[PDB]
Amino acid sequence: PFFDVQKKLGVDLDHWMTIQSAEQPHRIPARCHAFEKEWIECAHGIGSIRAEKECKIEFEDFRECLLRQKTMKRLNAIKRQRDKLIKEGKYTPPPHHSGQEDLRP
Amino acid sequence: AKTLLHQYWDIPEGTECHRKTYAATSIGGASGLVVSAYSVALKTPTSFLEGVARTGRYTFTAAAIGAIFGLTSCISAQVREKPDDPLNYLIGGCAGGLTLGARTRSYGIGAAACAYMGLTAALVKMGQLEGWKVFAEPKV
Amino acid sequence: MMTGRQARAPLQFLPDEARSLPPPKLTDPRLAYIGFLGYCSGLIDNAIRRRPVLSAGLHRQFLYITSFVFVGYYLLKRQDYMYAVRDHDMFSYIKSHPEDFPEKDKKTYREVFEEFHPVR
Amino acid sequence: MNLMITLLTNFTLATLLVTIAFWLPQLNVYLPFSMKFFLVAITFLLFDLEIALLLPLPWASQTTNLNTMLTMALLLIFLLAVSLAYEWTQKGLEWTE
Amino acid sequence: MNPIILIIILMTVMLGTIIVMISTHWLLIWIGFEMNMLAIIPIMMKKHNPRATEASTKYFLTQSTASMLLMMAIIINLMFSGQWTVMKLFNPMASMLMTMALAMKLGMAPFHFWVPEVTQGIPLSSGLILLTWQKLAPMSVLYQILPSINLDLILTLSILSITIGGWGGLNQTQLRKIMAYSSIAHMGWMTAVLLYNPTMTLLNLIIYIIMTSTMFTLFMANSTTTTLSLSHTWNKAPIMTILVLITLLSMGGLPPLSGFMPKWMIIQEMTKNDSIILPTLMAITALLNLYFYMRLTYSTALTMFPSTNNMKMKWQFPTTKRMTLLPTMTVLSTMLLPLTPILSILE
Amino acid sequence: PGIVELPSLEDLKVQEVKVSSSVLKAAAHHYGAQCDKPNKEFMLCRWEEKDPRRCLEEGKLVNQCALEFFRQIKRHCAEPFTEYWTCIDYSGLQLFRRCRKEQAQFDKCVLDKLGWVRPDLGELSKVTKVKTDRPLPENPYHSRARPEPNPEVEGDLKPARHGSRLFFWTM
Amino acid sequence: MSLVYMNIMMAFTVSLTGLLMYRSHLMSSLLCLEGMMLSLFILATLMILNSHFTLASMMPIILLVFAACEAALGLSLLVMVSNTYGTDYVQNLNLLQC
Amino acid sequence: MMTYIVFILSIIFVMGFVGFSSKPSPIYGGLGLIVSGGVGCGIVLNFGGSFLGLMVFLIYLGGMMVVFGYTTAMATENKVVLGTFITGLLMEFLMVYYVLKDKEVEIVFKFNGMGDWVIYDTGDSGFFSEEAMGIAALYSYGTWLVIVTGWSLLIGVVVIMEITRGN
Amino acid sequence: VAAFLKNVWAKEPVLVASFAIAGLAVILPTLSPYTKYSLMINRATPYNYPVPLRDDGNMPDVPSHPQDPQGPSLEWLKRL
Amino acid sequence: IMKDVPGWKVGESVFHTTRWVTPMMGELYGLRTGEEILSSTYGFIWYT
Ligand SMILES: CCCCCCCCCCCCCCCCCC(=O)OC[C@H](COP(=O)([O-])OC[C@H](O)COP(=O)([O-])OC[C@H](COC(=O)CCCCCCCCCCCCCCCCC)OC(=O)CCCCCCCCCCCCCCCCC)OC(=O)CCCCCCCCCCCCCCCCC
Ligand SMILES: CCCCCCCCCCCCCCCCCC(=O)OC[C@H](COP(=O)(O)OCCN)OC(=O)CCCCCCCCCCCCCCCCC
Repeated sequence: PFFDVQKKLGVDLDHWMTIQSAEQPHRIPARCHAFEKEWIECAHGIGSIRAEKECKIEFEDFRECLLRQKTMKRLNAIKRQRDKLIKEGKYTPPPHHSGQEDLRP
Repeated sequence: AKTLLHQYWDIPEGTECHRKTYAATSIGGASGLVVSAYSVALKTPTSFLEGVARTGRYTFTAAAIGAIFGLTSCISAQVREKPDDPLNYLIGGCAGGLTLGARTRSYGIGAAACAYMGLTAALVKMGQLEGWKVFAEPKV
Repeated sequence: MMTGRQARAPLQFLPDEARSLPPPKLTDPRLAYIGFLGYCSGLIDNAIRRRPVLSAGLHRQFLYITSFVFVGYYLLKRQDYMYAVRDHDMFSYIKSHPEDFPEKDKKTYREVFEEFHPVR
Repeated sequence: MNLMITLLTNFTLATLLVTIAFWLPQLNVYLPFSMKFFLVAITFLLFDLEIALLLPLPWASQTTNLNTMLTMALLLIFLLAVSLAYEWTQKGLEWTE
Repeated sequence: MNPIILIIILMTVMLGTIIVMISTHWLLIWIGFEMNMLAIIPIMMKKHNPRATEASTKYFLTQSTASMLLMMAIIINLMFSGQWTVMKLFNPMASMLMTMALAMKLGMAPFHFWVPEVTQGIPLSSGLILLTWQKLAPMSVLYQILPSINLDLILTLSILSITIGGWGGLNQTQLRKIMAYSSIAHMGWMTAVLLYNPTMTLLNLIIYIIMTSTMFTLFMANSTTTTLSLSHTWNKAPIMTILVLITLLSMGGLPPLSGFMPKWMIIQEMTKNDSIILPTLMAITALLNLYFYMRLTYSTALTMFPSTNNMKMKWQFPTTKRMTLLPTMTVLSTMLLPLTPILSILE
Repeated sequence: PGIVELPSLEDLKVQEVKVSSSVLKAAAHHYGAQCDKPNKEFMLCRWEEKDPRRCLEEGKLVNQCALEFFRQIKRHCAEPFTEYWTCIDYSGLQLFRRCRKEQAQFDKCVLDKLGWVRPDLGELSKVTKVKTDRPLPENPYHSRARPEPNPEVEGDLKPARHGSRLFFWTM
Repeated sequence: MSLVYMNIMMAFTVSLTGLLMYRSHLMSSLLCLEGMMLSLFILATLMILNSHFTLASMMPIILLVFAACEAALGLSLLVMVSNTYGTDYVQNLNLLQC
Repeated sequence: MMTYIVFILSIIFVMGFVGFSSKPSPIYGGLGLIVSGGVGCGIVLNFGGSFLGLMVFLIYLGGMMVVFGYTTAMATENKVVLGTFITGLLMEFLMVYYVLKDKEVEIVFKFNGMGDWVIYDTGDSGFFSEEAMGIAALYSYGTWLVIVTGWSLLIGVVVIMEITRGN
Repeated sequence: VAAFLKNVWAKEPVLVASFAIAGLAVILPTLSPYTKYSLMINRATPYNYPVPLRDDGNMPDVPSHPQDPQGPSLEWLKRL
Repeated sequence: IMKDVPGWKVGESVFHTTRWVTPMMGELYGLRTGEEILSSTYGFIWYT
């Protein structure tokens, strides 16, 4: 029994804090605003059973925005191979990845 | 412990007796550890030695039930050459019931556990054959 | 099951499409049974307070009957509405999915072979 | 970072002065429970939670929903006052008033 | 307690449950549970004796633990979904933690261990609130999260509640512990049908609330908290023995009574989903519940136990207790089976 | 998934505005007045494309129009501007209100020698309109096709055939 | 996921096992319960600050306030228990076995 | 080492929880929860939550744990504790050793072993703290939340005065 | 209504001052002519960037430059 | 760097969408020194 009093009376008791893509103070975006907007607009109205299978791409992009697991795994792989090549001596870091280039602006 | 039941049921009946006996022994040992865990939980033993004695007693009791069950079921499937037959698990469940009576040192508990555990193991074999579901997935 | 059906317009006891349906008659035997339950509640109310059961508080017995008939009429309206919604959804789903509901070829018993089992 | 250095310096100076004060004169040879105190501590805790609700007000006055903000600010301070008035009239603030 | 303060506190219990039922945000669900627990603690300490303080402490510890597990499930859901909508959960760990938390709030086995203690420690009216109104908010949360509820967990909880609530009531002579183990078994029946058809969950909840409110109202009307004080009722109010007879036969699920209505419909929904062993063993296990209900009917209505001499004084005084809705509840708890297809109003 | 497409290091070379933030804050109001059009073209492109890689050339125009802003200060009014941003630069919060007479001398010299009027309070915060030749991005979120909705309910609601059909009830 | 979440969840499970394994005092149970609350506060806060989810920034405060009110209620129950037996030992709270 | 500062504070946080959850005495348990609240505030401050961390100091430590230690001082005046403490400490440092030697671990969830600076945002918020603005929006957008919280606090006052009276 | 107020002012002037200050806090913002200017000053404060509009061709009220006449003005705030 | 690694696509996005994603802190400063990392990730928080 989800008695939907908020939709029945037209009052917004708690829909405003429910998602990150809702109206925020000073129009501050969430970091995953575009991914959450894509996943919500994909999965809207088609029901949860169809949304599990038909919006999997947007939901996987949004979960990977939220937790950055694939990104951190890729950075792990790059940094580990870099440390292995530094230990083997088969690589040297450039001057712009050592701190000798006096950044852009 | 769902993979314990899977490595029990993956082997055909009457083919590899030692590994079926070991798998049923491990299922019985896991059930005995669960019973021992709640037993020393809800009823505090008087010492640590009494607690590990109760744990070892219940674990070895249920593991011996499982061992003699799997052994008797696989031997009855071998000597009758009928692997898909619930009478084999009826004999195995009665052997496990006689084991549970031998651990409790009483004949009446042995005969009662023979009858009820043999009928239960027969029903489990029939459910594996005809595909009976206890935790059935919602379909409609 | 049908909870997404009544979720676009929530908390409606009887929606506007329920008025397309014929209402229960006032001589509905279900409604007469609910009135009988009100009469039984009035008798138990006299019995537990040690009033004379058939005679005392006829106004109270009549308000029991009236209140049960009043609530039960709307409960029967909602019941008939929900079974009508059930059948409307069933028929619209069968009409929209013909590949899932084919017309089965009905065979007469001259072609149908059934095994005979003698009782002897 | 400067704050962590400052906290470490204050903690180090305090521990050094305490270590001096406990080990410089070593050179020389030489209750029944009171319900009233518990009630004032719990009244502190409840009004302190109400204060925690009141703490974003200097930022909340910057909103464009000022009628709603002013209504809710006055309602929170009013409910703190109703908590005090209930604590008063039911003899909760007595013998430590 | 001041009657105004009692009204405000009971409205706050109701408000917490209503906030749980109407909110779309998980924080407001959690707030509704916190508000409900905070308001229901004085209802349990209404009479100020050490058994009520012990019951309120045990209730506080179990419900606070469940509330923290609920908030951890909400927080894990926020990790793996970035949102707060009260709908399916987006992690099986959060689903498990929320199902455990709601089972603790319901007192379903093996988290059942507070329900007979807390029900015994508190008055009959507050145990009426605990066994009927306090089930409403966690069942509504279970209603909304059922696309993510693990089947094996909820059915394990269901059968474990039905078996433990059946065996627990067999040993009892106190009426509040009998109603508590009866509660545990009926909540097992409600969660067993939940993933298959939650309309039958609502049906079992409503029929259980009617029958349990009837039995608590009879116990309050006769001032009986034990089997043996309930056995004096025939020599004082013989109509009350007939009412406890028909209501206890209904709670056993014997047709043609109304408490046959849920379990039958539950079996009717569990065999459509090809589960045959499970409603069979559930119905056979409910015979334990019927056995201790029959024990109470033997002691109260079907035999006449010996009374005392001072009972003759109580013959001269009528029951001035407000037996609120007791004839209506007694009729609805017994004669409702011919109106079994009314259940579609819960869809 | 696909390979991310980054612009080269040659495509990111531009003549930088190598002045400090106090210089920028001192020149800010006349910069928002004089360099309005390529700045608003860039920010319109930046909020419509939602991608910095699609906004580089307009951004270079910003970095082209700022420098022409400062050279025209350096050719005419270098000393009142220097005296003004030094006074801005002293402050920790870089207050405008501590520096009103140096601001008045800078605004006097700029209004005389260049004709630039400093914007009033409220003007640089206006939402303006921008005439662009680039097309509107038809899919800036790069969204794929949305799933087709479920069929709605339609038709007249007839009564249930033979009632509830619950086991033996005829209604 | 990120490395601090492991430790905040492990802190929650440590305070959970502390609250699920009593020693003697009811106060130690209430301390483990509020440790569970503290870890929920920290975990909620790190998520909400990482996500830049602005409106949920008021959520942990609410989580603090309610739970401290809950804690106040717990202390009061403890005090009434301690006004019966002299201590707050959980083994004195066993009258409801029969 | 300094890129791992939130991780180090989280290690000290778990060590403090193993400290009080082993339950030596409720006063030392209070001290352990105080030290844990301080280092958890430090974690929150290092994700940029200045106001929420100061709420941990003002309300959790300065408000609630004060009342806990107060009630404990009014109510109060081993081998299991030490073994439990070293057990939790060894479990935590085995977690540390695994996630540092592997840069990945999986207890229940998968966890990266890099420094947790990597997940942060690379922009600015202009002339506001976003966390301060979201907390300030409790009065503009959080009307129902203000209502239910203030009503629960008023009811909490009433409930404490009911159950502590004994009449 | 007049003897009661003098009685409570003689006995409890702290509470009389408390209820008077709280009543002036409640009723006076609805009676102030400057309450509108609080809202106007809060909405006139530019925290965000004023993201410009694509000139479709027909927007006479939207300026092309900050120093254009059309658009929202803050002369009321400079003058008051 | 990633030449010896088999099956490695250099510059492969972890997202299925081809929309621009705002770069993470470890994506920009991952290969740089610890001083630049510490500055860009805790400089404003640790500033005074
Ligand atoms: C132009 C404008 C004006 C037009 C006016 C036209 C009418 C003029 C006459 C006015 C009166 C009309 C009455 C309603 C029509 C007849 C209804 C009927 O009999 O349905 C047959 C119904 C089905 O038979 P049918 O041959 O297929 O249909 C014939 C008609 O077409 C039936 O029509 P249907 O197909 O539409 O029926 C619909 C459906 C047909 O039924 C079904 O679809 C099957 C399911 C039925 C329910 C089965 C429940 C099983 C478990 C519970 C068992 C209860 C325990 C037994 C009773 C214990 C003692 C109280 O009925 C229901 O769903 C309602 C549920 C059953 C209630 C029946 C009405 C009772 C009203 C009076 C209540 C008084 C107390 C009665 C006893 C309490 C229990 C009912 O019969 C049964 O199920 C057997 C039980 C008999 C029912 C009660 C008989 C009513 C008259 C009783 C008067 C004497 C009372 C004595 C004092 C109180 C008792 C101590
Ligand atoms: C509507 C505006 C907002 C109102 C809510 C916000 C209030 C802000 C201030 C916070 C106050 C919270 C606590 C109030 C407690 C009131 C109850 C009380 O104090 O009653 C007891 C007192 C007698 O004192 P006693 O019990 O003896 O204590 C020992 C000292 N003699 O009894 C008394 O002294 C009687 C006190 C009540 C009468 C005071 C009348 C003052 C009128 C001022 C002018 C009108 C102001 C407009 C508002 C209407 C006020 C009625």
